[PDB]
Amino acid sequence: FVWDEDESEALRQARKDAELTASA
Amino acid sequence: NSVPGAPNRVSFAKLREPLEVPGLLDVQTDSFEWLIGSPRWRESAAERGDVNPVGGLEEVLYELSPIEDFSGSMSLSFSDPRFDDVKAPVDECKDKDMTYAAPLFVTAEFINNNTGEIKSQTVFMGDFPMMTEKGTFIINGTERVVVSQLVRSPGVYFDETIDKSTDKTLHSVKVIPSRGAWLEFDVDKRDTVGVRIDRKRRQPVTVLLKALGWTSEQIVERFGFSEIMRSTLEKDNTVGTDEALLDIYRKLRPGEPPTKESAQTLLENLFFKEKRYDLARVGRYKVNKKLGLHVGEPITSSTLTEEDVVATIEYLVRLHEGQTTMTVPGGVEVPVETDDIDHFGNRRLRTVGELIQNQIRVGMSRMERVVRERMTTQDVEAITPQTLINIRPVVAAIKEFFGTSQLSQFMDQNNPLSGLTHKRRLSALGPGGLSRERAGLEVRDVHPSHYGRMCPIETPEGPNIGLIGSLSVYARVNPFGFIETPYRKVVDGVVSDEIVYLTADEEDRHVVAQANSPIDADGRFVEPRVLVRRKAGEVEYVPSSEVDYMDVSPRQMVSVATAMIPFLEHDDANRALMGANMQRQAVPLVRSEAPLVGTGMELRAAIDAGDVVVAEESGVIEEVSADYITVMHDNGTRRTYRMRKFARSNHGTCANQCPIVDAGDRVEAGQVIADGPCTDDGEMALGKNLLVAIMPWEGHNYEDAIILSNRLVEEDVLTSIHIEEHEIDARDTKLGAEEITRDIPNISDEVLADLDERGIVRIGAEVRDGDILVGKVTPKGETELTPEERLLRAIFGEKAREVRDTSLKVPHGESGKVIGIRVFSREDEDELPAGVNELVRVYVAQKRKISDGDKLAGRHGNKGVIGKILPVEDMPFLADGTPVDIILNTHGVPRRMNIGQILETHLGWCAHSGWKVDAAKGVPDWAARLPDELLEAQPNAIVSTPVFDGAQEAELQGLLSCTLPNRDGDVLVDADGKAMLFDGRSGEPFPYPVTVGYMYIMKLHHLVDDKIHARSTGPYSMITQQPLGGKAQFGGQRFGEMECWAMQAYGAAYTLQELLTIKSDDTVGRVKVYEAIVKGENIPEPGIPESFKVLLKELQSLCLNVEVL
Repeated sequence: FVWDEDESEALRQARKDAELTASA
Repeated sequence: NSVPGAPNRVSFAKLREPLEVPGLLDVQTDSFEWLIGSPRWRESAAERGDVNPVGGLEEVLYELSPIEDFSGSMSLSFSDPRFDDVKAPVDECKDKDMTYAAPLFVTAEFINNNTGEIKSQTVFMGDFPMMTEKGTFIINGTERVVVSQLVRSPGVYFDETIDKSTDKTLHSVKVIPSRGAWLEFDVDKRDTVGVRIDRKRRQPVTVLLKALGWTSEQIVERFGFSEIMRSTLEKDNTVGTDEALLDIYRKLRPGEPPTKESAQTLLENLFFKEKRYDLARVGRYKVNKKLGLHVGEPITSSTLTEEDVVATIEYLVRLHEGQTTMTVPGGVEVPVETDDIDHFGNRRLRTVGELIQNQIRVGMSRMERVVRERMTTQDVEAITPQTLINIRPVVAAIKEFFGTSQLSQFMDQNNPLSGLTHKRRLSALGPGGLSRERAGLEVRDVHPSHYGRMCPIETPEGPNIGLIGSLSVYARVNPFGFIETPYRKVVDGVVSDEIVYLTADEEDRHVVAQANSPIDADGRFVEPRVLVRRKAGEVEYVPSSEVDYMDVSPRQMVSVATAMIPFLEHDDANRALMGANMQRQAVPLVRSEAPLVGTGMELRAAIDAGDVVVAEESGVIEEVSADYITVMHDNGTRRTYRMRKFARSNHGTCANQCPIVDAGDRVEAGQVIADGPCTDDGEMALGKNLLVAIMPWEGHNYEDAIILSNRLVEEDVLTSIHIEEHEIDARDTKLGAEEITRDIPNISDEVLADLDERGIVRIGAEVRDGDILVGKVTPKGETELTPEERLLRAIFGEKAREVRDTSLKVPHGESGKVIGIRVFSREDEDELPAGVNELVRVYVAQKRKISDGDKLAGRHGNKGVIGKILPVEDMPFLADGTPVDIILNTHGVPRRMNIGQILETHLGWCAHSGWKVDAAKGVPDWAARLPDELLEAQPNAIVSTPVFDGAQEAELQGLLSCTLPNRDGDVLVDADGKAMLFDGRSGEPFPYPVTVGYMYIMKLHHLVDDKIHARSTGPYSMITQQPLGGKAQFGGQRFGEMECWAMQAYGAAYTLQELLTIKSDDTVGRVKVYEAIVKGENIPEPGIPESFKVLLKELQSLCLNVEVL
């Protein structure tokens, strides 16, 4: 349970923005 | 004192000075002195410990060598870096604009692995700038200085924080090396750890620990005391080495297939591979010290060994448990506490040595990855050591540092002290450090550790307060970059003389005594208790048994520029700071008279400033002349000194120099021979002593204004010299080549009565505003003249020409003789920039008198412009007929808390008249202490008053009742120190006695001739039609925003629009108004400007149809 925080909430946005940029 | 031929300046001090001031310029020379590696530093850092020394360059090569390619079939090695002798001496290098350097040679050797060769070849690395004897560098003829830089030192920093949600204590750590990776060991609001190495979101301590090769049992064994990590191990969810090693690798990349490389190669290529992660020789020391590692060891390495890490880990857990001490197997027990980032024990000073070493390294890291790349694709067995060494990148990097680097600054030299204090400066801003807008007001505040290392008084007033400071007097730079300070260790209340330089770290642990304590002839603290400075920084009070150290003397906190203010302990910090900052701005006068009452730092800061020609070896004068001197040493060979006369400084002042000895005088090593710009008899003299009164005179000195007497103008008492340098160049253009010639297009014949037959003016010509200095002419090209002009040339029988009259004319408001003329030419081997056939420079001198508008200032930060200069006959004159020289106002003294400037005014009178204590039967109570042999002093006698140990409020009052009469026995200044002035204008005497004295004031470099500007119509920028100016261009004033707000608040629409339209941009408006003015018609009413028929086009370019309705 050493999962820190905000890793999922940040990665989902990073991946979404990367997908958008690749869509461009 | 301790100087062969210094003047006799009586002192008011009471204590001794066990240690004498160091080599103020040491921080630059003895600091450089380590990249070259001269034997001087060899012995210096070989006699005081330092088992094995290695120069600055050697420490780079020995980290570069041996060059090894990935094939492992050959190797290159460097060694033995040595320097030849300089090519051209300083003076010549300063004249011909060539950089002052010397050749660098490094023995290089290549060896093959197949069979191997022993090819050794001395490779010429290039030119290397050397440090002059004064501590400055000469680059392209300009004298520049490198400024040390404050930077937090690589190592381990702990800290603690409080969360607002639950309000607990969370203790974080961090390990910051030079050129590596960061791994904070956070401790969240909840548990358990913050292992988030290299800033990847987190990790659990048991992951990295186990991945280091640790069984899950050893963790609970060592780190179980210390149970908070139990939860970390429980919730780690990973069992085994690779089971979490590949997880670390995931969090690192992420998103890649785990392997055996991604598991062990990475970890062994981020902390234990000493080529990508290496904490400099300092960090390897601050870590051992902080933790209790090999500290007793000659240890030399840069790999973050596993052990250290584990230690800090438990350290962290021990902190957020509540404890004081910490120990480790085989390690010396250390105390546990959160470190402070601003404490001067964690903030090192990269001097001029490490900055050059860093540039050399960054260059090698370009010249290195050019051999191993041309080492495989070359003809093997056909390569020689020199065939691989492409040195050029290194010389390019060096030249790119000494230029365009924001830490190599033009030596600010308008007087000796400004030059001396430009060195010794430490700026926390610049490359590799924090910025000026991204650093909160925490690095600016003064820390209780600055005492003895950085002066708190001296600092700029602009947006740099605290970011740029200056070293202290007695301080000294450690071998790593930490600033030391000397203390005297007292053992059992017996003050000894064992001086010991303490750093900032090992000072808090001990107890420091006070400078002025009642020692009784042995070193015993007469009284039972003593003031102290305990670890934390507070000012406690203790018995005379715990005191182990004591300052060597007061004024340790004070810098050099500050240690020259008399009665500093009577001025406020603001005014003292302004006074310390307004001395490096003074100008060198023509007479350079010494100050009547100063401190001991006058004589000992001029001989070190490097502008006083100091006799080298004790000899005897043989011949002197305004140009040079010759000394005949006792052993044959003589030595001739060449003093520089009327040389221009960097800011336009005069660098004059004149001998102070006769043709028979005997001189000893160290004695002064030639005065300097602001020196007098070999000691700082920045201004003149003037008779000053403290009354307000009929409103001419109102709110800091000052009035003077004409005597200061008639008798050249504040006349200064200024030398400006104009320059022009003749290049090759598209139509041809510009020619500097006497011939010129349509021009008179009275504007050529001073140019020599070949253009440039003749030395000695009294030029003025608008005249011509260099005759230049450029090809016109080709055009077509309208009728009116062709019918005009025909009349005057002067066929047109194809040249433009673009000469070099003196700017506005500048005059004075022409001193020197320098000329370089491409046709004469005089190297110059690309596309430049000739380049001429002309020096113009000018003697400026004092004039209303020129700023003045005393030592105590009091300043003001000169508002009125009364004739010598209407000025409050003493009962004898002597007119006061300056008349300062009263209302400025009280509310600024600088009553210091009053005390020296009183004393200034005493030392001018001369006293004799009437104690011919018994020394009066007031003056039974201070010195002996100071109970009488001949009139016009020099004195001194150290910063925090000088005269006393109860001593002046005793020295003010003995003010021997001038010529006829008549005391002019009564006991209180006030005379009875007569009003020179009305005739009758003033009804109340006025304070008068002798004050030492200086003329600052803010003359009106520099500030005064104006512009009727000049040049305009081409892209944006707003006015624009330069050297000889007016420039145009800036009507900002708040001015427009004020204009609108007045309701003045026409004035605002005029300032916005027909004075900035509207090209069809400026000319149409100028024509009207010159013709005498009415100024056309301002319509809608033409800058509105461009917004419509810029919009329509977006398919926006905007129509005016």
